[PDB]
Amino acid sequence: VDPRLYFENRSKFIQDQKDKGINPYPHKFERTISIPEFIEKYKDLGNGEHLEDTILNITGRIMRVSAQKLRFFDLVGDGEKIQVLANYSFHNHEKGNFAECYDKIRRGDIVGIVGFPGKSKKGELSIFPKETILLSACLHMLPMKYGLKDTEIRYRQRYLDLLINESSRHTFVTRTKIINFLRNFLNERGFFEVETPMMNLIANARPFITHHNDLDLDLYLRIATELPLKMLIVGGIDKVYEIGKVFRNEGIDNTHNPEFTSCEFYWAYADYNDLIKWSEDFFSQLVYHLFGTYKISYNKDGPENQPIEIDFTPPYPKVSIVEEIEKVTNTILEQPFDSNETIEKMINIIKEHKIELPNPPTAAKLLDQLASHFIENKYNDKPFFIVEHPQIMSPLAKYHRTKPGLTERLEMFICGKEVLNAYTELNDPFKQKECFKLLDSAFCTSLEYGLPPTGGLGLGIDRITMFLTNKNSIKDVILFPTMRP
Amino acid sequence: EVDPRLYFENRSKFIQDQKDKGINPYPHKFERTISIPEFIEKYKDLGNGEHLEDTILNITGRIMRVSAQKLRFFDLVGDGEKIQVLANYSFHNHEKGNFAECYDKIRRGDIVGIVGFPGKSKKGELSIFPKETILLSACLHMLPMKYGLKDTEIRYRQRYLDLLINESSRHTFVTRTKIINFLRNFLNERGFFEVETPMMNLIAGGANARPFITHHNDLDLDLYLRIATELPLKMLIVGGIDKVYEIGKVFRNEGIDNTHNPEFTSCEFYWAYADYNDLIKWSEDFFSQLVYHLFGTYKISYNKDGPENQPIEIDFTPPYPKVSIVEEIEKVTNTILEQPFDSNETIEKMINIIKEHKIELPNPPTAAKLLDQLASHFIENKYNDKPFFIVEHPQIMSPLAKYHRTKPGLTERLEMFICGKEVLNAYTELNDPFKQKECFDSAFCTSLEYGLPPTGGLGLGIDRITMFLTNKNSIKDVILFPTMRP
Ligand SMILES: C[C@H]1CCC[C@H](C[C@H]2Cc3cc(O)cc(O)c3C(=O)O2)O1
Ligand SMILES: C[C@H]1CCC[C@H](C[C@H]2Cc3cc(O)cc(O)c3C(=O)O2)O1
Repeated sequence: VDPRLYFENRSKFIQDQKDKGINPYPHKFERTISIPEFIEKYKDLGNGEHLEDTILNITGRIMRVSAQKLRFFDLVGDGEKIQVLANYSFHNHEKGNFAECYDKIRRGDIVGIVGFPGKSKKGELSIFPKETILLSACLHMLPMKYGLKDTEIRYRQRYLDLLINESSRHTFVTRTKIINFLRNFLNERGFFEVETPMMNLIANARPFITHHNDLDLDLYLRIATELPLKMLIVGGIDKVYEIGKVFRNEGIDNTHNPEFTSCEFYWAYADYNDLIKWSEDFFSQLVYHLFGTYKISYNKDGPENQPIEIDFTPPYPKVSIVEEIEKVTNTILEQPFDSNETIEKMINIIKEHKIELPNPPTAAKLLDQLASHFIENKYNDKPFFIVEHPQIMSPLAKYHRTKPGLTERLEMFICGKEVLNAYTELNDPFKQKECFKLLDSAFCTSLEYGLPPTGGLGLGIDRITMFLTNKNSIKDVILFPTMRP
Repeated sequence: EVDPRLYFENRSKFIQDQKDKGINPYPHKFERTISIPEFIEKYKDLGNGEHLEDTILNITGRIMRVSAQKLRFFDLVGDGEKIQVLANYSFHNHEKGNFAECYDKIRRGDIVGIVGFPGKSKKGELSIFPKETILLSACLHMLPMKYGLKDTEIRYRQRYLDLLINESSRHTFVTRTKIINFLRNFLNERGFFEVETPMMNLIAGGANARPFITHHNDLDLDLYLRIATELPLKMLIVGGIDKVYEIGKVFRNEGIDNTHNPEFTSCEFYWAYADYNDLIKWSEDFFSQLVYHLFGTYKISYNKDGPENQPIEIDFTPPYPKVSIVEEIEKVTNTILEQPFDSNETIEKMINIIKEHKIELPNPPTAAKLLDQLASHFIENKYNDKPFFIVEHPQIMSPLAKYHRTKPGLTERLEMFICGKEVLNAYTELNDPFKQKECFDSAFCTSLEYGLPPTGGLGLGIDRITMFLTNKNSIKDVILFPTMRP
């Protein structure tokens, strides 16, 4: 019962049985059935009923072991479990002696089993092996039920987590049918999945640097998928999307990972109205798809504290950033914008409310600060859009038709943090401040080639999974989060 | 022929002159009744010269051709198909603007919204008759012709041109997407579980390929881009996901050629309680069913040589030939290599073989890479008419694969080849920690200590397969934005 000594004992076990000719790691075991299939077929039987003349070969890992004439194990696989009832009478003795063969089995051992299904004495569904073979041996003591969490090796060694905690398994299953539902959701609308370079010549933001040796160029990992997708829009693909890894060099956080999965799509002849309805539809239908209801409960502060219900029933509240800033601070900010006096105006708003006064105090920064202290968590109760950002804050999104100095842009916040960001792209090459005379330039040139009016959108899939799987950290919804050794 | 530069200038001037008149050359929203392929489908079979004059639609498109009175013709393309735009003076709504100038404004490459009614030309091909046509997004360049692209840098560098003009290219990439979709669904239907793995590992590259190196500054940690998805996936098999797979980008740093590029999409899966016979049936089934899915037949024509040159026909009808590598080498060279293997005598023997026969190039002389080289010359190009397996590689050549049951010094391993190129790689994983050579990465060797079931695993170059199914001699053709020096 000292895990190092246990490890040593089991290693020695392995070799002295290899010495007897028995191989503890056999090459192949033909599998007739899987534990869930097993359950589904045989779940309805009488209590104490055996069916002894259909012989099955089933496999799994032994997660519970209990002990002359009988042995009970708990065999698990595919996140589900059946009991293993070994009877002396049914055992095929010529394969090996009963005692010796079933004494070799320890918890965590992966075994093949030849036997017949039936339910137990009072009829818990079980398989009765005529013989039990060791497919792979576990050399370590598996941590017990609550042995992990806090742990945090759980991120380092994930397999242990997936074995012991069901919640993580369930979490990841959920993650991939979130992505599944997203991909299908898009595909059904005629969207087109593509792959875009992860190493680009030009990369404004905080990148990684990598180097190709023989091409002898230093390249940067992508901060987003946007530009080449828009170039694809220019190319005749008018509905296009990509689900892929994106990279940023900034610091790690609860909600931040250097490596995060994003879904960015571009949609021709659509503006942020169709994008908003797209968001409402997607999130509503997704939440209903998972939970059979639009209402979910999410624990923001710990598990130990009162959750908050989040209602994904559409439509979601839309808040003009500037307007409600102007209403709450009760000053008329602008007329637009960065503009000297208004700067000063904004700055004083920042000081009296004892907010950060971020430096350098340019206008965009001040607007971001103001907008987030005031607006960003205004509504927790459900996802809400922050709309019509100033176009000093958004030198991509096209100018708002009616409201000048603003953009057509929407940013969807769930539970105080950013999830979705979508805007109508600016297709006028003369109105893009970014294109300079003497890559990104390929996008500007493609822009000279007449990109149609198009709305774009991008997603937080890691964070979305966080909220839908009810987790407070991004590392819980990621299989192997990046960590320092 | 006109000069491109001042054409560009001319319509830039056009654009802001149009802005000076209050007109917006880049409108915010055009709302669309119908998309061109839907248009096509609905109205194809209208009688010649038939006209639905009560039905008014708003349709968008890009102008790819223009004819010069009171009558105008265009080719409106979108979503891969084409309708003609018949602008009749008598039909055109004059209240919005003058016919002449409104339609003298439109020139090739422009993206226009069109409000008008469907019909068919008296000559009998489908047409949209605008009562009104508005400019959505203007194109400032002449655009090239079917001459313009292939063969060219800008076919790759400016991709949108390739997709617009060539009309072959986007069929290619559609195909790539249908390949990958078909693969994902193919795996999903078998109870496989898609996952996402780190693209950045502390693990370096591998003996075969140099690593891409990057650095995370705040953790002050040197990270290496993944050369394969294998290790975390196998760790997931330890974790209780018995059928797992990932389709994603994979990074190798070696040189660039037609069949190789540094950043390529691969698909790798791991299958518990499966041995490679399951894997070969899997390979044969995937490829057979796939080729039939796309082409309606099991045989496809690929040009091993250039387009001018005679294409060979490849037959994907299973089962495919299995060729034991060492034994085949022995049979063709008519020398008995081994018994095993890296024997100084045997290494010498192999060298003598390569130089004496082929004058094929010796290399830094590892026994493994020797075997690989002789294999490369002799066996690989044997079958170009059918996809074929090179099977049972010696374990010196394959550290990860499990030992062959009945044959010493060999592994249970397959490698599938199309036209002499390496498409698919699979083997039965070696789950014994003590048998394992590396354990004498650490996280994987430790994963084995909690036990890993008998598993088998496979990986797919997607880009190459896409080449062979889309008939391309270079991988740069099936990758949307290939990497090139500017
Ligand atoms: C592509 C964008 C669109 C807006 C929401 C979301 C923002 C994104 C920012 C971001 C930055 C970072 O360094 C690490 C991360 O995990 C994230 C994230 O998940 O959310 O995804
Ligand atoms: C995952 C693997 C399995 C075997 C086929 C294929 C091999 C791979 C080799 C390879 C190496 C390299 O440095 C650059 C490349 O573009 C490729 C490739 O396309 O195919 O994919």
